[PDB]
Amino acid sequence: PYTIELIQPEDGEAVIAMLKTFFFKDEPLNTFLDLGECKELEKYSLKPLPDNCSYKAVNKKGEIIGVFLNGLMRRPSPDDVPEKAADSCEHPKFKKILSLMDHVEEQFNIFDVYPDEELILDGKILSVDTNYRGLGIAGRLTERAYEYMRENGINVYHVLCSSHYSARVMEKLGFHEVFRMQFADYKPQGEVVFKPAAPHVGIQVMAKEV
Ligand SMILES: CC(C)(COP(=O)(O)OP(=O)(O)OC[C@H]1O[C@@H](n2cnc3c(N)ncnc32)[C@H](O)[C@@H]1OP(=O)(O)O)[C@@H](O)C(=O)NCCC(=O)NCCS
Ligand SMILES: CC(=O)NCCc1ccccc1
Ligand SMILES: CC(=O)NCCc1ccccc1
Repeated sequence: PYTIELIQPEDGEAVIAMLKTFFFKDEPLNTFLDLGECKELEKYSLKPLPDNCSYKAVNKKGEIIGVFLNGLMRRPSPDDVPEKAADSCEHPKFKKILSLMDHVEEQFNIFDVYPDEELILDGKILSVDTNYRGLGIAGRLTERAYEYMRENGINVYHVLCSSHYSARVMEKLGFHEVFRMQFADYKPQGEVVFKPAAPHVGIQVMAKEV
């Protein structure tokens, strides 16, 4: 038995504690790099919370057993000055992840796919406690966001997935691929950076129109 609830500002520490236990250790890129202590990822994860559209799954004892942290994303302004997230990161391992994210954004802009949309929901951090996996919690977290989208006239939910394994979960939930890149083809300075196990394959950006 569990609830799905809006994450409140006072939940920040508990959210970080849960992420440090699971996501920091078990998301494929993080574990491949052996991310370790990473205050930059803590900072990254707390950022979307004040957008008031991030959800926690909470067990019968009041413990957080899953989160989906989402933020609003806006179409770049006509006078936009694009910035690389990796530039302001001092943690070398997390910088590799941010650099990959920057590369994806350089190759693919979700707003090109949906010219009429000004605001899109961005699913940033998805994590479920191991002992509660395979129960559909990811789906119920995702579904709660549909409520927010309806309430705010948002049509598109965009989720960058770091493995084919998690992309498949999003497919089950009704998302489709909009961009992909194999790890074997990601060679920003001429050489492969990420070489996780073969089944991960690469990143897939997933989208659903709700
Ligand atoms: C991705 C993740 C959030 C999925 O959460 P979830 O609530 O377990 O999702 P689901 O219940 O839909 O299970 C997904 C699949 O995991 C598999 N699974 C089944 N039991 C499982 C278990 N005990 N443990 C792990 N995986 C299990 C199944 O293939 C299942 O699919 P199916 O139920 O449709 O057959 C979770 O695996 C996770 O936290 N992974 C590590 C962090 C990560 O990679 N996050 C996503 C980054 S994009
Ligand atoms: C939806 C989701 O959880 N994407 C994960 C991207 C990612 C972010 C930070 C470190 C590693 C990987
Ligand atoms: C079009 C398709 O077959 N996509 C799934 C395989 C895949 C390819 C690249 C990165 C991640 C995953």
